[PDB]
Amino acid sequence: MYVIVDIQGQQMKVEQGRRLFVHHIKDVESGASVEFDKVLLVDNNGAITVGSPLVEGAKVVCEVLTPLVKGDKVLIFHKKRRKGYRKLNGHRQQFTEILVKEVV
Amino acid sequence: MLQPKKTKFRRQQKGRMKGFAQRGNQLSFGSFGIKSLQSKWITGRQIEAARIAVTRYMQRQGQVWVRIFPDKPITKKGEGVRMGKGKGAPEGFVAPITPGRIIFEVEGVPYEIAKEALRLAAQKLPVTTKFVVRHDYDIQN
Amino acid sequence: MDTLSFKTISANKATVTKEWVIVDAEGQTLGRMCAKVAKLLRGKYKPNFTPHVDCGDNVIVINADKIVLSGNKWDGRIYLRHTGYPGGQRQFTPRDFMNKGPEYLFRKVVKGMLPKNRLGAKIIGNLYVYAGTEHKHEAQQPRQLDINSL
Amino acid sequence: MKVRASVKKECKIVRRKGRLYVINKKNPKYKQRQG
Amino acid sequence: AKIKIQQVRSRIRCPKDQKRTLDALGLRKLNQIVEHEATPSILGMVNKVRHLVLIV
Amino acid sequence: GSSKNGRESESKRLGVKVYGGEMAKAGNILVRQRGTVHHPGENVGIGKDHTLYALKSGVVVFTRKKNDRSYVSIKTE
RNA sequence: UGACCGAUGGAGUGAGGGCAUGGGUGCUAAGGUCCAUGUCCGAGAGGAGAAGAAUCCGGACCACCGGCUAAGGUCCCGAAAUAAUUGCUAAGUUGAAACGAAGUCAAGAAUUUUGGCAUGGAUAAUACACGGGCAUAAGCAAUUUACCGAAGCCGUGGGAUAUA
Ligand SMILES: [K+]
Ligand SMILES: [K+]
Ligand SMILES: [Mg+2]
Ligand SMILES: [Mg+2]
Ligand SMILES: [Mg+2]
Ligand SMILES: [Mg+2]
Ligand SMILES: [Mg+2]
Ligand SMILES: [Mg+2]
Ligand SMILES: [Mg+2]
Ligand SMILES: [Mg+2]
Ligand SMILES: [Mg+2]
Ligand SMILES: [Mg+2]
Ligand SMILES: [Mg+2]
Ligand code: NA
Repeated sequence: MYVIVDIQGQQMKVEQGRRLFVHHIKDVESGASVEFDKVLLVDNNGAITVGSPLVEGAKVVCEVLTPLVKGDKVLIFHKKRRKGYRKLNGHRQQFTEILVKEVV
Repeated sequence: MLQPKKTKFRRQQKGRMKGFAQRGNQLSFGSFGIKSLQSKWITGRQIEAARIAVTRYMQRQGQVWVRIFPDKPITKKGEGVRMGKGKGAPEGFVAPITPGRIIFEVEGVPYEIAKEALRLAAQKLPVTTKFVVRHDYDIQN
Repeated sequence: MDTLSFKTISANKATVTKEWVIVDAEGQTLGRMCAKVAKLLRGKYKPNFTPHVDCGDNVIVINADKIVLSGNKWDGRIYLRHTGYPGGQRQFTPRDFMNKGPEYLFRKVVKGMLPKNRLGAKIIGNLYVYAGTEHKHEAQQPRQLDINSL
Repeated sequence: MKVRASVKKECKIVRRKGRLYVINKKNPKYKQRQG
Repeated sequence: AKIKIQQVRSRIRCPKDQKRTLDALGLRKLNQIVEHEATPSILGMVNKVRHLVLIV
Repeated sequence: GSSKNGRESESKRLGVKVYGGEMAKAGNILVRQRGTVHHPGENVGIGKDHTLYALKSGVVVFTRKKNDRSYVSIKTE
């Protein structure tokens, strides 16, 4: 059983007990229960349902394991040759890790 | 040469020919004629060549009118002369013409060879032409 | 560390699904048939297509001499080449290629619709062109394909 | 045989191999090419 | 009464009087929608920038 | 060759400074002209160089009459 | 909108250039030169045009393996229609003129005019071009619908700078 559902504006394929990384969810704690009810597809080991106005009654319950996971550093470099303009910044994307408990 | 005897100023600015002729586009004084389809300067040498061509044909009957007169003076710089330092040497006169202006016209002549005399005249001009006839002319003279 | 957790998988040498197909050139146009053959060789018809892997099909073309060139192309299309010496430009025609052999004409057309790199140079070797309907490709069990369906 | 940009016509105008000809077998000094 | 004007084309290479008309209407971004009373002055601005806007 | 030309004089900034309908004060210059292109009327004076000015405050009025002559006057109160 | 105006601290610039329009000059030449009104390059990245400073679209805070579009496109190299319908072209035209036949379709009038598409005029030196394969449509003209297509717009996460 797997469902296609979107979490923070991005669609993911999820099963039971998966340990996803999603875009940062603000004001949460370790062990907090988050809910996402915008499933687009449900595949129950052979039976497939597709929802135009989502799939009615479908639901994904998750628990927060880490409230702030930072990604790998990316160097941001701007340069225009022969003009002297040059700057170099650093960026780290922010994620939260969740574990999926029940897939309705 | 076909040119004025006197002018107030010896020099003239090169203007801009703009649209279609709003005068001198209808046939007065005559029966057959040619109109120009393009905008151009016409030299007196070209005009005299065209008139000589149209009058060698047609023998000497009928009447021939040229309806443009060259009165715009033009200059030319010369060989080895660089840009600047005023206007160049005079090089005659030209007539500026626009589309729809009647250049040559003929009268008192059979249609079938007026059509040929005017074509002979029009082959010695730097503009494309169009044959025109009076809107009251009848086949039986 | 990896924060993606939902990736698109690329096929590799052990995961491709390579097949032998047989297509016919009985009355098809040369360029129109060869474009579909190039798509077959590249693997554009497979849902696991991967542009950095040889993931296409081995194609056998039969009845190659029955191919059709419209217009005056059989002698009016001038191919030019150069020997590298001064005054060394030469001309030839699709008729000259056909006289030499249909496989040469088909290879010349398909190389030109294939990508211009090492992978395409490897791909062009998966094509087999035969003049008649008789060819010897046992032990691989090729599958007949209707090129007009594509 | 005379070749000129504008060819014109008992001489007859024919088209051969994408070229224009004006031919007259009675008088061969009036043949023309490339109309 | 109230009408809706949406900018659909870029202001790049347009003359400054047209750019200032867009500012006076209140459009500073592509695909932006503003709402205004259909007074003759507003209609005149819309006429001036008609090739850049859509009435939605 | 050489050119026998190349001379000019400075422009004199002539023209109408205060148009019809505007408010003028006493002594304001209304028109700069060469000759009486416009003529003085009520409460409008003319200077040495034919400059039109307002004797009193008020509103500038331009009016035309016979011979298409143009007059400039000040309407007060 | 918000930066218009005053007063004060600090400047840089005072070699410009392309395109469009109105002109002068030149030869109604020049990637020429001198002015005026706009715009862009200068100081401007991204997309299409094969490859191009200023032609067409479009102004880049950072990240994303999300979505919609612009110009321009949807046979293969190369993302998306070998989509649908109606005509024209036979020249591989396609993806430079006076001046000649009129090859062909269409609309007329009393031989003749009229436009559409072609054809001859049409031309030098290391090997040549629709970018290439190649195409009789995958050319040209018209219409309709889907789709592709950018750092433009929207979505999600994260910063910064001001006005309230
Ligand atoms: K090109
Ligand atoms: K494609
Ligand atoms: Mg003066
Ligand atoms: Mg200086
Ligand atoms: Mg200077
Ligand atoms: Mg210059
Ligand atoms: Mg110029
Ligand atoms: Mg500089
Ligand atoms: Mg700029
Ligand atoms: Mg660019
Ligand atoms: Mg879309
Ligand atoms: Mg994008
Ligand atoms: Mg943006
Ligand atoms: Na001067």
